[PDB]
Amino acid sequence: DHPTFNKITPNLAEFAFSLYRQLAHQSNSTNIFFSPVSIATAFAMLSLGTKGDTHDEILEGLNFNLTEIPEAQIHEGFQELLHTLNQPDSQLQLTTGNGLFLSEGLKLVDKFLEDVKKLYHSEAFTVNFGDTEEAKKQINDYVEKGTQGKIVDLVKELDRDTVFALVNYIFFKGKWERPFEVKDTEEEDFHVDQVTTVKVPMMKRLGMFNIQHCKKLSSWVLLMKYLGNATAIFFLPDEGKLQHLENELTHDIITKFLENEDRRSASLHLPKLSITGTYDLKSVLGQLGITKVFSNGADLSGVTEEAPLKLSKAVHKAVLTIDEKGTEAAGAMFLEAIPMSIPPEVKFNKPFVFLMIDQNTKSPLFMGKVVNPTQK
Ligand SMILES: [Zn+2]
Ligand SMILES: [Zn+2]
Ligand SMILES: [Zn+2]
Ligand SMILES: [Zn+2]
Ligand SMILES: [Zn+2]
Repeated sequence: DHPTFNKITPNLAEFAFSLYRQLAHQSNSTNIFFSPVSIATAFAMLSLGTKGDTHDEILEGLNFNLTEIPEAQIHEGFQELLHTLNQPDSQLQLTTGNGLFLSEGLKLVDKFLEDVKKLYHSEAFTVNFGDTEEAKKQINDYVEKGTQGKIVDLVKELDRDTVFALVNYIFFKGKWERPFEVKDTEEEDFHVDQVTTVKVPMMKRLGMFNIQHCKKLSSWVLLMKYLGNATAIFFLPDEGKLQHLENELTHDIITKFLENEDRRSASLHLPKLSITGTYDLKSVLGQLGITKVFSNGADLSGVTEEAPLKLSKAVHKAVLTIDEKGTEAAGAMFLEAIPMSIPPEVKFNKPFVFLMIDQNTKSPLFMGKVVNPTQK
């Protein structure tokens, strides 16, 4: 009977897909990119300072069923996971932070201040929202320092009555276990749709890949490993099957693709790009059923005993960069031969979906859809 993160990873997966479809329904002409694990962890942390329905609503909102699993194990699970995710010091640049900002006019509960800081290794600051421009600068300064300037001016303006603000961000850049030759990267066409074309740098390599064409999903399924036990899963939907692919993704199916270990020879064309997702959590989580904590009825007596408090603003920003880089230090020479037959062509020159997974812990680090590679 030891604390484990094994129990919640399945639900994190379901949460990834729930949020994804919600966003995919709102618009289908825009890129989608977010971190399931980051968002879930922040709110799992927040819940510790809430009580009653407000509390039960947050967890249910993250796809948990309080009868299916004990409340105590949900919290321990996120604590373990965080200690595993919050320090994968291999050569996978993964910086992620949680920053809480509360008005100086509130008497805060110690216990809460200690959990966020010692257990969840997150930040809790007091600020004077009386001076909006000053408060704003403090929030942005924090995120800029944490991302090393990789993320600036996240907040544009604070509301007059802002009393509690949450900021979650994450940045990622990996190294392929098997690099692409920078030389082969050439400018090709990316077909946004029948009449829209975008010029983009296309990486490419002919080789053996863990690739398979799933008839259930009507799509090509490609897995590529990063150094640091992180696995990228790309999905290239057949003509007119983007929606079917989106509606059919479930955690059970992902678990299966990861069992395939057979390789195949293919010509792969993958765009070189950088995408970012920026979302107003109050707006998106509200649709998923998480509303109380953002309302006047909120029960945050775990944060401040008697004062009427509510989460005024919550933002999430995710940034990912993908290129041909792999094993640094010099060109570790690989071997490339000529096929006996013409291998299949798998070009990601049209809208596609991808998912990033920590092979170790099996948690969904990222999920997204690229409709336009230059809409970064
Ligand atoms: Zn609880
Ligand atoms: Zn710790
Ligand atoms: Zn202003
Ligand atoms: Zn379908
Ligand atoms: Zn080719």
